[PDB]
Amino acid sequence: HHWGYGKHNGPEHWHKDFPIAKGERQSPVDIDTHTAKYDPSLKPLSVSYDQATSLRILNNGHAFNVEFDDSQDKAVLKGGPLDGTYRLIQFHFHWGSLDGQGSEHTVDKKKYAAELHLVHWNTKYGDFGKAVQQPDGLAVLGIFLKVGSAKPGLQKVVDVLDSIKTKGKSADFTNFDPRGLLPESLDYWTYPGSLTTPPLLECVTWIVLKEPISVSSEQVLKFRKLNFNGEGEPEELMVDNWRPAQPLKNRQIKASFK
Ligand SMILES: NS(=O)(=O)c1c(F)c(F)c(SCCO)c(F)c1N[C@H]1CCc2ccccc21
Repeated sequence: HHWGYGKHNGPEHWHKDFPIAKGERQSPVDIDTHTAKYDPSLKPLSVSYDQATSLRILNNGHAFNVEFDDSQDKAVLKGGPLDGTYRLIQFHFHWGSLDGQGSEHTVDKKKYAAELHLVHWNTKYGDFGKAVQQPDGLAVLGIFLKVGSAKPGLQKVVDVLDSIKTKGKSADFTNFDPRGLLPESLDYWTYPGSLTTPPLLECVTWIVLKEPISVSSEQVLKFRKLNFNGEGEPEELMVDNWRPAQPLKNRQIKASFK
């Protein structure tokens, strides 16, 4: 009886195994755009994905992860609200059963069809496992997806999904360039939070871009053919793998713009 996104193990239950689910800096949150404070001290985000080395794509039973070899100084996030360098380890998405839901963060209560999370760990802690034990261990760049025009740089992901339909499946996934998933603008909101999945550790500086990318209905439809079950088990479509917005508590969301 492990955690998930089904009818009886979802976000509302997670606190029983992971009591920080009710903690002081949980994610996601609703971004009240009127209340977010412009901070002229925030720096442009520096996203340096020029040397990124993807390796593999994995169906982990909750989402799929596109993995990067993070053993060298290659794909890094810095600037913005960050002190120091954070190295890209993987990206994944959260999405809905319908175009009208799927994002984890919301913007003035608006839900997007999906949300991309590029996960980075602070190199001052040496590797990801030690970083997640620290309050400044991770930086997650969140990007909203809306349904409209196709995102060409997404299609190589979408096309491999048939090979990783079910939980535990992986496939080689080299030479994938995450720059093709970025929107035009790097304007962002930022706040201190957590992983949005168990173990819900309070280790994340969130950086959520204001500009959503567009993907086509056909692309998101392919995400929704994935399965949460393993091979040889009854089909459980991988949809609605998002945690709802959590209490903001004693936090301020800062804006890099306007
Ligand atoms: N979505 S997240 O921002 O809270 C997250 C992280 F912040 C992470 F650091 C990690 S580990 C990244 C290194 O393998 C995640 F797996 C996930 N999430 C993955 C892992 C479990 C899960 C379930 C549903 C969608 C995605 C995922």
